[PDB]
Amino acid sequence: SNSIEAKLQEDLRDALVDYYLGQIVPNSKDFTNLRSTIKNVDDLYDHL
Amino acid sequence: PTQQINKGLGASNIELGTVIQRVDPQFSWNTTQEKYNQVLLAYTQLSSEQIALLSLPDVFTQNFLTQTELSAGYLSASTTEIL
Repeated sequence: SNSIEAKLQEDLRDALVDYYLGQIVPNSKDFTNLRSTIKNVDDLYDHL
Repeated sequence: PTQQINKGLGASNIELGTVIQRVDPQFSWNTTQEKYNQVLLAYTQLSSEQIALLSLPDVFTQNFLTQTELSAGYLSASTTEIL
């Protein structure tokens, strides 16, 4: 079933999340000053 | 890429190693080591890229040291009492 792959996309969520915390936080030329945003949910509001 | 293939063959209920051995022209048991090693590496179900991390040599040593501490007297643990 597609359910089988339906995990992958959560993995992709995690990937994005780390790309935020790992790359964006130190590499955000945007938002370079502002921090907080510790949790995934945050940008779902702030820019998503 | 890997994950996908892995789970797809999971749904296939058979393995990439299985497929490689079936696709070998010869009878696999008769084939070469360069097949045997390769196929087992397949049967690992593993990223090779992670293996890069797993296999690149050490950043550190067993112990970093300095002339300052050495002159201040290095000390190793008592260690023969281990096996």
